[PDB]
Amino acid sequence: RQSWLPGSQIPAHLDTPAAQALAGNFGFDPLGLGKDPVALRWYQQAELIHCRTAMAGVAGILIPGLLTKAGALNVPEWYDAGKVAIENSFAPWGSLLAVQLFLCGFVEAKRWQDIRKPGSQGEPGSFLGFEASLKGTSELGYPGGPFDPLGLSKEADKWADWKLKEVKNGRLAMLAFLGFVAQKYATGAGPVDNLAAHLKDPWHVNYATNGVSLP
Amino acid sequence: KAGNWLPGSDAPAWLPDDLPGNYGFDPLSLGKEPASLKRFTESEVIHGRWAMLGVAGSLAVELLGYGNWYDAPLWAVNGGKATWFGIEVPFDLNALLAFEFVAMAAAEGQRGDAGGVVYPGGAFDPLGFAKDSSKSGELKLKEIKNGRLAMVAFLGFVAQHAATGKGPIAALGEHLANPWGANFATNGISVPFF
Amino acid sequence: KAGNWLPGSDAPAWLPDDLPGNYGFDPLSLGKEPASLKRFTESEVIHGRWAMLGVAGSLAVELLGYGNWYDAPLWAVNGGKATWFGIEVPFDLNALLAFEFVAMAAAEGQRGDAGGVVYPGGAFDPLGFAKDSSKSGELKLKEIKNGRLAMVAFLGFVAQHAATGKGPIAALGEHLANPWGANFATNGISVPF
Amino acid sequence: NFGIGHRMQAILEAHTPPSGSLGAGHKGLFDTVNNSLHFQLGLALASVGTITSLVAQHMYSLPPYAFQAIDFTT
Amino acid sequence: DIAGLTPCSESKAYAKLEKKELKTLEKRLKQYEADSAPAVALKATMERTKARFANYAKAGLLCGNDGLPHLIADPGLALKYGHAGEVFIPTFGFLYVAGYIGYVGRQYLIAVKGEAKPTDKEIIIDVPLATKLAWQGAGWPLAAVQELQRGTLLEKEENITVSP
Amino acid sequence: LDPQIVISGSTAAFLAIGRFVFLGYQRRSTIFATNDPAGFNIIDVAGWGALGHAVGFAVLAINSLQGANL
Amino acid sequence: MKDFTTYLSTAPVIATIWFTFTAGLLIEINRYFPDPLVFSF
Ligand SMILES: CC(/C=C/C=C(C)/C=C/[C@@]12O[C@]1(C)C[C@@H](O)CC2(C)C)=C\C=C\C=C(C)\C=C\C=C(C)\C=C\[C@@]12O[C@]1(C)C[C@@H](O)CC2(C)C
Ligand SMILES: CC(/C=C/C=C(C)/C=C/[C@@]12O[C@]1(C)C[C@@H](O)CC2(C)C)=C\C=C\C=C(C)\C=C\C=C(C)\C=C\[C@@]12O[C@]1(C)C[C@@H](O)CC2(C)C
Ligand SMILES: CC(/C=C/C=C(C)/C=C/[C@@]12O[C@]1(C)C[C@@H](O)CC2(C)C)=C\C=C\C=C(C)\C=C\C=C(C)\C=C\[C@@]12O[C@]1(C)C[C@@H](O)CC2(C)C
Ligand SMILES: CC1=C(/C=C/C(C)=C/C=C/C(C)=C/C=C/C=C(C)/C=C/C=C(C)/C=C/C2=C(C)CCCC2(C)C)C(C)(C)CCC1
Ligand SMILES: CC1=C(/C=C/C(C)=C/C=C/C(C)=C/C=C/C=C(C)/C=C/C=C(C)/C=C/C2=C(C)CCCC2(C)C)C(C)(C)CCC1
Ligand SMILES: CCCCCCCCCCCCO[C@H]1O[C@H](CO)[C@@H](O[C@H]2O[C@H](CO)[C@@H](O)[C@H](O)[C@H]2O)[C@H](O)[C@H]1O
Repeated sequence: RQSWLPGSQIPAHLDTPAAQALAGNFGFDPLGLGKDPVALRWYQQAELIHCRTAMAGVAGILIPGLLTKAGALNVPEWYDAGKVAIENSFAPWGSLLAVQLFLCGFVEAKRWQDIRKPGSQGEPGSFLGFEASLKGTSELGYPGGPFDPLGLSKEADKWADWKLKEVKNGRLAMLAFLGFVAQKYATGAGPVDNLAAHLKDPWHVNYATNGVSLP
Repeated sequence: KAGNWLPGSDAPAWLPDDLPGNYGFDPLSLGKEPASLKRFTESEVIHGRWAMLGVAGSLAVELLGYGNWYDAPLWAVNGGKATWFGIEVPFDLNALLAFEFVAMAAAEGQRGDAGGVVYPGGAFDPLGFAKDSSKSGELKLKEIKNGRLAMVAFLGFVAQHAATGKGPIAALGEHLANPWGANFATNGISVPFF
Repeated sequence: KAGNWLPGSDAPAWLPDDLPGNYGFDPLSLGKEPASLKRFTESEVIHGRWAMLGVAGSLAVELLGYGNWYDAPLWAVNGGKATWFGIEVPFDLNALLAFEFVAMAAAEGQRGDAGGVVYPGGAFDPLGFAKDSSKSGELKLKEIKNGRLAMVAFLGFVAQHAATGKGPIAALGEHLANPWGANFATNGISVPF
Repeated sequence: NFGIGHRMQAILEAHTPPSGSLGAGHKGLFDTVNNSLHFQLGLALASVGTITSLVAQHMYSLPPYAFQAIDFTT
Repeated sequence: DIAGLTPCSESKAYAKLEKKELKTLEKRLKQYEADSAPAVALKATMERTKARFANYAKAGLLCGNDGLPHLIADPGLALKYGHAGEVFIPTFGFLYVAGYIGYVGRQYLIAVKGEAKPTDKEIIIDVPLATKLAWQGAGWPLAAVQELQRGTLLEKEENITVSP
Repeated sequence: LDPQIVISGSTAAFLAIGRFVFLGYQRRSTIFATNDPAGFNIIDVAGWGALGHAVGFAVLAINSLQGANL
Repeated sequence: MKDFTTYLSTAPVIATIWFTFTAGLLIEINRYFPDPLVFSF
């Protein structure tokens, strides 16, 4: 069903019912990296969180980038916006990353143990009454509860849609950031600047006219 | 019950209708376990009672003209000679902070880790209104409702001071001096665009 | 038990839940043999009790203004005339070191190689709180918890002095004078990059 | 012979680490060192052979005799 | 200047040896016509040579008493002073390729033992099988550490012994 | 620092620490004569007397290389 | 010619094809990248 290549044999470790029950299953594994089932389950958790950080990241690059080229903001380019906003600030970057890795590390190490055993953090006496809402759902990577304020989870149909819409906007955003890094090395301009350069001259201004598709 | 907070919505089954301040408002299912809900009914009242004391102290400073709530700890830095009703009190910061660490934990440890009760029957009711016969859940409802208003209003003090830098009455006089030009949109903080 | 130290983790089978200060925290399986664990429960309390006495002596010097914990043995070198509460004591280093070798081993040999007990019933309880009826394991838990905090805090004194060269209150006043510029990252020691 | 001192038959055998780190420890080695000569000779040639290099490594750098490290062939 | 050293863009015996080599090439160049390919080859040797000295000084290689590029094989003295490309980058650029060849050769031997006679398919390499494991082994550290967690990487004491 | 007090008191110290404190921990052709109550014969005394003298000579030597730098 | 492709898939023939592959790859890289002593960018 709906493979990435319509003629390929889909590898058999994406056609098991514990793998066809998964968002974004287009039969794409040409290295066989997820043949082991827990390695598939671990890499499925890596893809959800590489994509959600990328969707939050890319919307932190082009949404203040498109709303800067259209006026009403003064946010600079994303490859220079780390240099600024530390002088409109209070700590050194060392004094800021260490508090970051404390705050992020308490979260990630709780998600670590919930992957190892689902419903880990739902055991009583963990938190100060807040640990009840942290059992996740029956499938991991989708916690809900306090992570679903609008309450879109409790459908059981339209639900595989919101899964597959998250992954496809997520996989597009991961290619967008791998875009953004590559279209900053190769030309040094902005990503909206590269979009403006491609729209004013598509047939001469592209990656065929720089030194990185070199023969 | 007495309310629905969004009319037409079902009520959560894990919120009993007997409880004071109930509306069925838990869209997160955040109190589905009974021990978590029992801790939360203890903690909402105590957050509500301290905020009612908090929001009254923030208003009565500006009602009596002693600066505002933000500037009352501006003697520990940039000077000294703390005031209360205009009367001097010759305490520095590092002494009363130690006084309010020992004496408050002495009142916390009698309250918190000596049970879980939040309406203690006895010495905390001097005049005597709620004898738990009939008028209890009515007045407990009012303690929640005035308490929930206070927690909103204190959160409406911190966000108002983070945006405009002015106190409660100092900008309520401005919203009354300019109804359409002294609200949360004329500053370029709460609405970033227009 | 009363705690899990990493919620969702299994507990080690070789840590009994009756023991005070238990959380199931032994990721090394370092006390799997019972004689090794029995020596460790003796040694955690005594490390905890001496550090609670150690961390109080490091604070109360700066709370009373007598330099800090690092500079209190700076009379045996670079001068003399040792102080305590401001009062002089006319002892050089080489006499009190011999005094604290004989008298302390005289108290160690009555403690250590005369049994293995760590909560001695009798003369070491003057007022009388833990008569081993019901309130024993509660107060033994608090002796562990305040004791474990002290061993962290003393290790938080040596690493703080190895990094910045300042005492406990002398840099706690600096973290309060600069919350974002007087922490463990502004020095080029704890974070190298 | 005098009631004080250490017995070799109680230092080897009693240094057995728990949790099976080193098997049964050094238990029973003493009768295989005392009775065996090739074990005693093999230890001695291991010790002397390293403190023969230690003689050599510490006499060019720290020459102990007068007007050595000026006589170069010596 | 890390361990008694100096940058090769700053030392002079390095530049003296560059001028030593270009002297030897030019006195070898003098025997030929300026159109001749034995002189076109030597001038192409120089422009490979002079760019080589330019590129070693560009990377900040460390010279010493002899004016030669000295390498620093310690992280913490290469990460701190900007020299991870000398050793610390190719020590993982190698160990990717090294365990790659190990893993492909591992997976070819594991997936040949369940056959009729596996010794025949070590002479006659199953090329459609071997190239298939060759391409798909490109995430071998991602596959090995998952196999490391099971206990399927290490075979137990079924292994062959003499007299324990 | 004194010549006759320190070496006398150090040996008096270490013939008391094995006599009154380390009594049982040390105990874990007939010259052993327990005529003190727990076996404090000349073999045991010359063992704690070798430790009593040697640390006392260490103290008098450290007190005399112009002074202490500890 | 299936038997002829078995011969091409023996051990020394794949060895002498893959070593011309791997040397011939490193020869072309060391032509178009002259003298890589250190990893540049
Ligand atoms: C996480 C991520 C990016 C997150 C970025 C963030 C948060 C950016 C943050 C910032 O910008 C802002 C907001 C503001 C700036 O001022 C500051 C910074 C801090 C800079 C990208 C992931 C990016 C992830 C990418 C690109 C992954 C690509 C992987 C691919 C294509 C792999 C495919 C395969 O592995 C499979 C699927 C199967 C195998 O069998 C076959 C192959 C082909 C090997
Ligand atoms: C706002 C607040 C809590 C808000 C929480 C809300 C709305 C949560 C709602 C929900 O959880 C439910 C219900 C159900 C879930 O399914 C969904 C959500 C939506 C998550 C608490 C504030 C609580 C606020 C409190 C307790 C404030 C106390 C303030 C004090 C004591 C002030 C003292 C001073 O002001 C004086 C007196 C004098 C000054 O000069 C000096 C100082 C010291 C500053
Ligand atoms: C930190 C410490 C021990 C830490 C050990 C830890 C965390 C071990 C944890 C683990 O083992 C477990 C639990 C389980 C294993 O599976 C895993 C690990 C992780 C291995 C002991 C400190 C113990 C620290 C002690 C005992 C300190 C005593 C200090 C004293 C007495 C100080 C005296 C002075 O300060 C005064 C009073 C006045 C000054 O002027 C002069 C002086 C003399 C300096
Ligand atoms: C076969 C066998 C045998 C033999 C063996 C041998 C031959 C051995 C050898 C061995 C050896 C040959 C060893 C060696 C060792 C060494 C060591 C182990 C070293 C160490 C060192 C150290 C420890 C040092 C330290 C230090 C330093 C660092 C420097 C300065 C000074 C000091 C001291 C500080 C026998 C007979 C038994 C029999 C059985 C088996
Ligand atoms: C009679 C009696 C008594 C007493 C006792 C006593 C008092 C004893 C003592 C004893 C003693 C008192 C002993 C001693 C000993 C000693 C010794 C035995 C020594 C040795 C020495 C040495 C060994 C040395 C060496 C050296 C030198 C030579 C010098 C220099 C240094 C050196 C080290 C080198 C009493 C009354 C109680 C009781 C009754 C009985
Ligand atoms: C997620 C974990 C990975 C995160 C990687 C973070 C990498 C970014 C670290 C900081 C960028 C490199 O650091 C380098 O530029 C910083 C920004 O000017 C400098 O930081 C400093 O620079 C200037 C002074 O020289 C000042 O204007 C800056 O306010 C100050 O922060 C550092 O002295 C320098 O070492």
